[PDB]
Amino acid sequence: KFRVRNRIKRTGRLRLSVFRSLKHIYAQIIDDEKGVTLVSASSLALKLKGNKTEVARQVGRALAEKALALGIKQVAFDRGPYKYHGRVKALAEGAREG
Amino acid sequence: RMKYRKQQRGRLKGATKGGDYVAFGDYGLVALEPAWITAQQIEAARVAMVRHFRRGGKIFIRIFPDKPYTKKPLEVRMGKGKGNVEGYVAVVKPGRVMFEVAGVTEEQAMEALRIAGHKLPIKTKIVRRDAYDEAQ
Amino acid sequence: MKEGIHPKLVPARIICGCGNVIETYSTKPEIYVEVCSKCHPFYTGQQRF
Amino acid sequence: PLDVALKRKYYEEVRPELIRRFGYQNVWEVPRLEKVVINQGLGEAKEDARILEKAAQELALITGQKPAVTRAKKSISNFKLRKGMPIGLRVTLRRDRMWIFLEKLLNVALPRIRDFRGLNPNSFDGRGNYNLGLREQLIFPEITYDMVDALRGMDIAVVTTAETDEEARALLELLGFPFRK
Amino acid sequence: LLLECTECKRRNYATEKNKRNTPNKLELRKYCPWCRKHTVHREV
RNA sequence: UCCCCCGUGCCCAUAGCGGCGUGGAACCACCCGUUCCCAUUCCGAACACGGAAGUGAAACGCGCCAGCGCCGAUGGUACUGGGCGGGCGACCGCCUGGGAGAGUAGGUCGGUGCGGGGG
RNA sequence: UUGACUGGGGCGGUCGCCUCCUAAAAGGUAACGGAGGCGCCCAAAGGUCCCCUCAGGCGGGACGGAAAUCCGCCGGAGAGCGCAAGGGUAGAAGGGGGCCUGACUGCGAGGCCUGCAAGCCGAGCAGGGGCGAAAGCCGGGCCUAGUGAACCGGUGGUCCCGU
RNA sequence: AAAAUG
RNA sequence: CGCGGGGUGGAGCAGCCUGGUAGCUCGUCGGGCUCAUAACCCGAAGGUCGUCGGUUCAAAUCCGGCCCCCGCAACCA
Repeated sequence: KFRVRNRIKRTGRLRLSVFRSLKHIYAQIIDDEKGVTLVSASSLALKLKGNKTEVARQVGRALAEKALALGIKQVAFDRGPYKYHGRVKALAEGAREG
Repeated sequence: RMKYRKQQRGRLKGATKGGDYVAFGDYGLVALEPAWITAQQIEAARVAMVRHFRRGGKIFIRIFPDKPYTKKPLEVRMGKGKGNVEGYVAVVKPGRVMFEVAGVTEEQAMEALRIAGHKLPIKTKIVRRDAYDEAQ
Repeated sequence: MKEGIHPKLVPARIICGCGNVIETYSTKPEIYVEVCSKCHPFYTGQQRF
Repeated sequence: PLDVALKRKYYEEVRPELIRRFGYQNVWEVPRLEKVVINQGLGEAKEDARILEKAAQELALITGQKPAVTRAKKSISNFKLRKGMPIGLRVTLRRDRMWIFLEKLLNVALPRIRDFRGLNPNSFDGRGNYNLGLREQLIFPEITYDMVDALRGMDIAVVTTAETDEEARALLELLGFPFRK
Repeated sequence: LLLECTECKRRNYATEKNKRNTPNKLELRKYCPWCRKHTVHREV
């Protein structure tokens, strides 16, 4: 089993919980200490193309505008099994860096 | 016959554990006063027990020494006693059932235990059964 | 499946009849019968009759 | 060198007889096959400049991958070598590389094994999957006699996606696994 | 061993502590000097 | 509104183990491949990328079961702030407030916010 | 000049520090009361990023004990955590790998403990760095023992003094 | 100028 | 009661604080010399290292528990 929880090591509020399926990637901005979610940007549960990586971006841009819209910026990335690689949000806007 | 030992005297308060119930056997020997019973005593009783009815039934000794009884050599003061020397003992709080017999007549059984009591440094009482259990 | 670690392939695979003369494929000792059989005591008395 | 009979046959020949023989429903509820682990123990890495990364690759040839030098988990004064380092070579053939090796095994090695009568049908004994150990290292088509500088066989394990040794036993009796009933 | 690190071509000390026989000798490593910022600091 | 499912948090075993049928349209997974990214002390097993033919067998989801596990009263005592008698002593007892632990009856194969995709 | 403690003194034992217990559920708490350690060690046994998860038990396996190394289930911790014990811990403090050297310099809010003087924790600011995409973490080590005021000198260094 | 007993 | 020395093949002594190699003399055993015995000569064997366990990869060896063996003290009233 993977006890990953690479997260849990999230203390500076605002979590960009991702989630790669086997076709669609979902990202989600969440507030801890007070369990609730705000910004969201799925893969095909949205629409756009059929190419993972390619999509993985236009799917992140999504969070950008969407988020910035309601006054969001500085945050920390996320997703544990994640393995910072292919899946990506390498995009402007959010000051989550990376 | 084990563990790290030469322990603290400690004391015997109320006999909140002085009062079980015949577990096996048929008749029994329950204690009335609290005390430390030297193994020397147990045997000295048990023996006379069996010995009272040569080639008889079964004897059950629920009490069991494990507490080390220390003692000084006949001098003054300087660290705990040589300890043990004489040996170990078991702690009996008024009510505990020490010995219990079975497989024999009450005339034989009852009279058997009576003797034991003389060996023990306490005051005893003899019991039958039919009492406690967990049935319905 | 990585760097100068592995070794090769080519035909060291489905090269079926790769000269069974190497020693023996599913040739002999098919796990059946070979030389003679048993000796048999008594059941074999050629002394007389 | 991509697809081999054994593999082939397994599909267009074994599956059926099995689907029937036993009687399944979902091709996955079937008796798949997926892992072979030829492992050695050797004996040591003790004195006299004992490199023994020789039979290391000797093993590679007989297979395809490079084995993993195994190390001590404990330390035993009884018979030398303790604490770490030492040796206990191992390798894991999966898919392709696996099929072939077996096919090469079940048609040249075992044959020829010293004498040979079959295999032990008790080695599974029930618990899904098999096992067996070969004494000689030169009982392989790739390796030679003027090559091996010292005997030292080993043991190989094999894994079934099936449970009951019954199944497992059938799957191999079909794949050509001989059996000293 | 009571060691200290002498920034090559100057002063300063770090006051470390090696283990000699236990693989040592030639101790030196990027430390921060007081005379401007870093150098490496040797042994001695 | 009420269903189904993919992410997530909270309560932190009454959600556990083990059984028993079900779910593939969606989702999810397993699968299809190893050219590229990157991979395993040897293995694309795991990480990873590219694809979607086949499957619900694995795994996960959802239900039912009490055999194991977990929970668990009420009563009643043990012990006990405080106060107080009897006896030479060893010890026994009352008044006034608190009050288990075991064991019994019995309970339980979850509960609950947030955001999503589908009828 | 030839110490003190000490159920008289001598003889014997001891003399500082760590950990359980005694200790009576905050701390603290005696006795020549019960029971064990320390006067070191790591240049990786330290930083950070990324991975992995134990011990056992049960089968199955060439040499092969009753654990050498393999494969398969079961096993939430009984292993591990340099050395005593204890507390803590796998949702890692454990096992492995890549880069590193913060085992930094200037400081230090606010506290713990406390007769004194000592001991302990420490966010944050500055400088100039490490690892990570990043959020971030880094002033030695899972933590508590591994230590000694002053005086007198020794080696260096430097803005100072120098009859 | 020479290495015990039965 | 307390200190401290010591238990190793059959006898008598090493080896132990500096853990992995058990050494010496005597005697036991086999073969020679001699008419024969000694002597002398050549060649072998033989040790759970007192015990019950602890630490270690490994204990004759280091740390505790008794069992016999040996010595030294046990003083003022």
